[PDB]
Amino acid sequence: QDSLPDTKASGPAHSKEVPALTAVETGATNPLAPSDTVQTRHVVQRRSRSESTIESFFARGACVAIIEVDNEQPTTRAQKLFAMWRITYKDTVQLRRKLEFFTYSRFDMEFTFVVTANFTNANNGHALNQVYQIMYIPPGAPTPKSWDDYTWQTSSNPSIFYTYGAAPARISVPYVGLANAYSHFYDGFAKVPLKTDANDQIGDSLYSAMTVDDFGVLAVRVVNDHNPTKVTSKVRIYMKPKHVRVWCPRPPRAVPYYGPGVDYRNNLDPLSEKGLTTY
Amino acid sequence: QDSLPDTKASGPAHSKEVPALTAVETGATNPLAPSDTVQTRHVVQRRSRSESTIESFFARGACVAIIEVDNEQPTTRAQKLFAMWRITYKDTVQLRRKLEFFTYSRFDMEFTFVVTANFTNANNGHALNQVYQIMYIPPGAPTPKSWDDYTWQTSSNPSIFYTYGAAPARISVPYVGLANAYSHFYDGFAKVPLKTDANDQIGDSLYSAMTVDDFGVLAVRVVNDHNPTKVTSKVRIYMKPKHVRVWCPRPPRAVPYYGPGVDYRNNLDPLSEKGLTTY
Amino acid sequence: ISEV
Amino acid sequence: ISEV
Amino acid sequence: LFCGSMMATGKILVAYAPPGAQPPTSRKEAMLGTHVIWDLGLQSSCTMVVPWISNVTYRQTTQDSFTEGGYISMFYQTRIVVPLSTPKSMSMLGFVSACNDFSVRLLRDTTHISQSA
Amino acid sequence: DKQRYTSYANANPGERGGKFYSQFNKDNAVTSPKREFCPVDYLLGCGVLLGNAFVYPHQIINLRTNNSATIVLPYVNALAIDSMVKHNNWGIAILPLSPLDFAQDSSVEIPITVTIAPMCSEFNGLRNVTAPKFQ
Amino acid sequence: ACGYSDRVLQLTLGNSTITTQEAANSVVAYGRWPEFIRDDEANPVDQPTEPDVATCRFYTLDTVMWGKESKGWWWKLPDALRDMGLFGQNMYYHYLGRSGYTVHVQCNASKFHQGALGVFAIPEYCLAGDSDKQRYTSYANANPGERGGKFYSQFNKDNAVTSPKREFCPVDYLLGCGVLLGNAFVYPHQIINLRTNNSATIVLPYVNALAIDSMVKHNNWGIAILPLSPLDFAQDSSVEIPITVTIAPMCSEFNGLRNVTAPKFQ
Amino acid sequence: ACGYSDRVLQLTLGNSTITTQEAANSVVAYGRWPEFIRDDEANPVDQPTEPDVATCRFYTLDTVMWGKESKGWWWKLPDALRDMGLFGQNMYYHYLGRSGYTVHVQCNASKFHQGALGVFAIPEYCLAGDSDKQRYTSYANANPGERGGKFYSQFNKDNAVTSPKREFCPVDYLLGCGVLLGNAFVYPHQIINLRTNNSATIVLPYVNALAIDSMVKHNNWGIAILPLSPLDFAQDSSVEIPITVTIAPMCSEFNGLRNVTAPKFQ
Amino acid sequence: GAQVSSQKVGAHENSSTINYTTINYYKDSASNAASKQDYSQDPSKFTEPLKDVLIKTAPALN
Amino acid sequence: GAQVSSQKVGAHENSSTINYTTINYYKDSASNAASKQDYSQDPSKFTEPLKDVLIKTAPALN
Ligand SMILES: CCOC(=O)c1ccc(OCCC2CCN(c3ccc(C)nn3)CC2)cc1
Ligand SMILES: CCOC(=O)c1ccc(OCCC2CCN(c3ccc(C)nn3)CC2)cc1
Ligand SMILES: *C(=O)CCCCCCCCCCCCC
Ligand SMILES: *C(=O)CCCCCCCCCCCCC
Repeated sequence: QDSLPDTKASGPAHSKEVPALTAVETGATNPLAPSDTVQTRHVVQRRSRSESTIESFFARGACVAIIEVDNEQPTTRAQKLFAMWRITYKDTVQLRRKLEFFTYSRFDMEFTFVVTANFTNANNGHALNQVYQIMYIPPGAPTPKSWDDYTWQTSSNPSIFYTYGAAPARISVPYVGLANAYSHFYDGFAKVPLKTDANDQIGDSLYSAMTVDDFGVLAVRVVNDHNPTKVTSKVRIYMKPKHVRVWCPRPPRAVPYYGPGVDYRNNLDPLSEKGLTTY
Repeated sequence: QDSLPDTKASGPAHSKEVPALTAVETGATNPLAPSDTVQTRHVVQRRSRSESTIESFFARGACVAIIEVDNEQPTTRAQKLFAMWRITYKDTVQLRRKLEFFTYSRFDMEFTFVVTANFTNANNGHALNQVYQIMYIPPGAPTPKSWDDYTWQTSSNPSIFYTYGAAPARISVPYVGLANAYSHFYDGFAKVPLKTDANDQIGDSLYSAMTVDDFGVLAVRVVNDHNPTKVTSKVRIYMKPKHVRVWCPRPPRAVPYYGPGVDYRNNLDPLSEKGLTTY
Repeated sequence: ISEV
Repeated sequence: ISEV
Repeated sequence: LFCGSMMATGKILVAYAPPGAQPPTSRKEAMLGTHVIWDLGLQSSCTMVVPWISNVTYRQTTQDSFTEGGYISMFYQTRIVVPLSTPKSMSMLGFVSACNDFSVRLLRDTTHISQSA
Repeated sequence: DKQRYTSYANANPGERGGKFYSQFNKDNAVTSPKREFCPVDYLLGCGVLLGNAFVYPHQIINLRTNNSATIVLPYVNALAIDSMVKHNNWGIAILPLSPLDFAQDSSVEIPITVTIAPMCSEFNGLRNVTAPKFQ
Repeated sequence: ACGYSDRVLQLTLGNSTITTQEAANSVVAYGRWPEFIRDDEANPVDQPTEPDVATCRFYTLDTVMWGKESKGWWWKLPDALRDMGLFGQNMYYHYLGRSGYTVHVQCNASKFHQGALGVFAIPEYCLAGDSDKQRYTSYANANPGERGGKFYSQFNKDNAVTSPKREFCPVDYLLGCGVLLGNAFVYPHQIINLRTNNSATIVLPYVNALAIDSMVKHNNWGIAILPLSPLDFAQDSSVEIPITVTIAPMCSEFNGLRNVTAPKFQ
Repeated sequence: ACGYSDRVLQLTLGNSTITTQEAANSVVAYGRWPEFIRDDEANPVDQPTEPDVATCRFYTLDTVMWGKESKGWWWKLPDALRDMGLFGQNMYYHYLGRSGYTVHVQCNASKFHQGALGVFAIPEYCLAGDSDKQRYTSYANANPGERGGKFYSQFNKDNAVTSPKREFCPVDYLLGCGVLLGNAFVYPHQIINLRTNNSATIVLPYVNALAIDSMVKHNNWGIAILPLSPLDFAQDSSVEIPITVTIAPMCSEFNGLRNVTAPKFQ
Repeated sequence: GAQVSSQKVGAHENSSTINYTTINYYKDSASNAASKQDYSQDPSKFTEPLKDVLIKTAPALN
Repeated sequence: GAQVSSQKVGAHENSSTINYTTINYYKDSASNAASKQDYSQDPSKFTEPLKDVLIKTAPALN
């Protein structure tokens, strides 16, 4: 049973108990109910808070990235034959705001990949079905310079081999934090400037940033050799936190995000105009 | 065992019991049987009413919508790159008439989506397989203005990612009513005009209508970037009520429907011509 | 199990 | 099995 | 919360009218509904509970006359009285929170945050 | 032509009640619409056939049998309680299944009197009086 | 224990709550809390109406301003409440009605203000009139409703025989009724002494020579508020503070229902 | 019994004692009293230093003056205390250090003064910056020590690309961090309402995603004091009262001793 | 947690109670299929809403 | 190793505790679905962080 407290039949009052009065200076919120300030009937409560549990609130796959990758003839200039994405929930705003209702979090992460593709050019013949390779490159491991170089051999890095048309790719990731909890906010620095330093750049750092590569990257490529005609593709990444726990509540972001930290720039006017005595 | 009452061997009569006579003025229906007005034999009845249970009567997926959506080059004018549909059983007539045999209903709802597509133009090359995104936008949530805008990030709204060619998409929805039952008919208004009102539009409302957006919308888009050649598609929505309960019986609609309320316009002549003494 |  |  | 000086006194009527009638423009009309008469004193603050009185089992979070909640209004029951050498004008702060019977359902995306291309 | 356009004032005649009509005469003037109901008798004023209205709680005043009809009504609604000012729960329809006839006098006329009593009435959410505009 | 006080009260009736942080305990008139007519004291035989929370709640009357020249205010009950929501309706739709009441009188100021209000609850408060004419005060003038009436410092007789005002002439030190004000303390009372308390709370039973009577023909209680000691502040000769009267019906019951009584207050 | 009160407190830590005759009870942040790192939550293996009474005592920071134009003040912890006696020494001689705190904020005035201070204790108080540049605020500007920082009424962007100030721009109604001030009450807090109390006492546990961390690289708690209601007195338009912040370390423990850290605050 | 019940056999093969098995895979009951073992009730509330319900052999109006 | 539990039935078909079955296929617990049987707690640490928590009917400041 998970229903909320029943309402009590409460009656008339003439006493020296004054629950309606309090003092919010103390830091506390008055634990009042209708039966303290008005006559109430007995209501048997069936309503429950089941959808607002920390798990139910986050239990939904959110889009956090769109990785664009092409399969075309390797020419001699800047191309997208392979792509890399620093894993994060911050490129998007929606999940970012929900997780930021809290300072600390601990959870397992589910990743679901929706791959879509299309023809770029009106017509150079067609393409046989493409297989995609998503490789996780943890910090330290060699990053690919070429779409078919040796790093894609993937002997120890986790890789997904997705086939176009198949049900969207899906995997789970454990709680991989270097600490007892993921910090959604870090009031600090990774380096400190010492008086004895040679230049003042040695000890300089980005405020609120911790590790440089934080969790690593996802590298994406079409394993297929190029067709005559080009195929452009998009790997959409959906993120869902499961087996979730959260600490220290924070106010929701009220102005538009300006980068990874708490920085604001514009649209600092969130509230509407409404008259004091207007309903 | 669910068979109907057996027939009784009944015999000749000469009595002061007159079951054949009654008085329908009272409001009641005479509970008679063949054995009351004629000599009957003993029949052991095996027949049952299993198909006419409220569940069996509704246990069928009915087409309630056809959502047309295109995937083409985003040009600068009115297009169908994404579509929205206010969820309802009233765009269609068939299920609408069955559910309307009753005033109140309570059930869980199953939605099955049949997606079909085709080529519009004789030939501009072809298209790689399309993935469809059906997002439920509950009232209050932001409605998309663009086919690839931020609302489709879908962090908390339920979304379906369907792949063309796959078995039709299917999901279940709980009893989501704001009341203890869905009202198939509401003899009332959402607002009341008060004497003290400034204009007489303030308190004006649509008769028999309750909430403005009632249950929200389904937004549909092709997640694929546009091919050179255009692909038009149709998402057919099938609705089936399950775990069904119904209250207060109503007469079936006898004239063609004219909008969401009980309004009639034409073809008010439902009955055929047949002679009084003609078989 | 549960047999009816 | 394990029934709660 | 009365944030006036300690020498300032006053009595205030704060009210809630369940929906369906004219939204109150006068204390006389506001009197008639659910209300608290706050007296300013050592206990700096006063709580008014808006009791769940509704036709539907759950109201909606967006605006809609069919599931509307009613009206909140406040009036002087007497007036703010100060002595001399005392500021004649001061601030009142207001706070809101849900009681323990309160619940919410059908998770959705908020209109309060967005993103441009 | 307008759907669900009948005004609160016209939907609610109070004590005076409303009447049925024998056929659908459409309110034609788009400029200043009457915003009234057009209840056609054999369609029960609601798009279904009158012969089936007997699935609803009823009695028949057959003049050779009885002076009256007594129907007791529970509160029926999809909610335990609602706004009585915004919403009607029950409707009372009295249609002559068989026409009034007497001796040979072609303009016969007898009174029909409706007497109603509230039962188990309970009220919630008290505040100032609602003054609707019936104009 | 905890920290409770004689001066800090909460009155809760129906959907209405009053808080006072500076009261002077509370008076229960003649030691009797309001109650319903008992079967052995019953007289009309018809089943009564008991509207409970819809009529037994706190109605706040229009505020009066106390100033240096203020001589006094008076109201009659049930008259003061004749137009108060569902109470007034029940009162006028029935021949018979009884009621008890909680009277809560409000007057706040500052540690530097000064003055004392005498709040008096009187059974059968018969006032004196205008004229040479005895018992000539008209129903319309006897009953001011919510607006109440005022006291005067001396007897100025309504002189015009031709078109008489038919009003009351309530002289303050004679309690408007021929006796001396200093003795009004034999009646249920409290004092709003501005250095001591913001308010007065008198609870009233139904008092009458009958179990129930016509509320439209007869007032049971009268509320008299006379300044025993004048309003004074700093040195500002035209000081002025609000006095607010809030009243609640209690244990209200009605007998003899029929069509509504429409009195002529013109 | 005897006569004890919610408003009269004595805080005694080490050789320091604070008395308040007008407090508003006291807050224990998130319901957790400060404690030492348990063996089953331990991570550095070296024997810790626990200076007890020599570091866990009341350090009073430089006083700030609240006036009619005052927009707000903010400090970070341990930063505010980096130079406070033996605490600062222990903090800079060790790589690792944890600490809880008792924050005691002081603001007195008179029954005739008016105003309300919002005293806020925030976990991980990340502030917004100067520029177009993201996460560009320098260590030197992020950490004012005892001096603390101030809030502003609006976002005036540091415009000079050539020689950037690399400072914070904390806008008051956005809590200097992109959210609205009215919601800061979800954080551990008290209100200094001048008609009610001279002070606020918030006790703070060590809050962090680690059992222990670098105090020199990272602040755990931020103290934000924003006037919810402005200072006002009599009619004198340039009123001014002192706000004094007194902080004490609690359950301080240090790991990883080596040579002293000398940061560049220039 | 498997549910087992008897099918109502219509056309019997030349081979008696035959059973079928059901298992719910989802936590939310809305996700469940329809059990279709539905009980019935009297027409009475509709066919005879009378305060004095009378016996079919006695005069309807007495 | 099958896990069996009661569904919280919302809209009941005209047919009582209905169960659902769960089995984990993977060794790593991160691979598991969400149990969603989540217990709650007091607002207190947040709604009343006080050293002397007082009773709602007594004066807040004594
Ligand atoms: C400090 C703020 O950021 C976070 O809190 C936060 C951000 C991202 C998080 O995701 C976990 C990190 C990685 C670890 C492994 N990973 C993988 C692993 C294998 C594959 C095929 N694909 N992805 C991708 C995600 C977890 C937490
Ligand atoms: C008032 C008359 O209408 C009805 O009675 C009636 C009409 C429609 C009903 O459907 C339930 C409402 C919605 C709620 C959720 N919903 C969803 C939810 C998620 C997805 C992917 N797709 N659809 C779609 C249906 C239920 C009842
Ligand atoms: C009760 O159901 C215990 C017996 C389970 C037998 C094995 C069932 C195998 C399928 C398990 C389904 C899990 C679905 C989430
Ligand atoms: C406990 O689970 C014992 C009962 C198992 C019943 C049969 C389950 C059949 C499916 C086994 C799943 C194996 C997954 C790796």
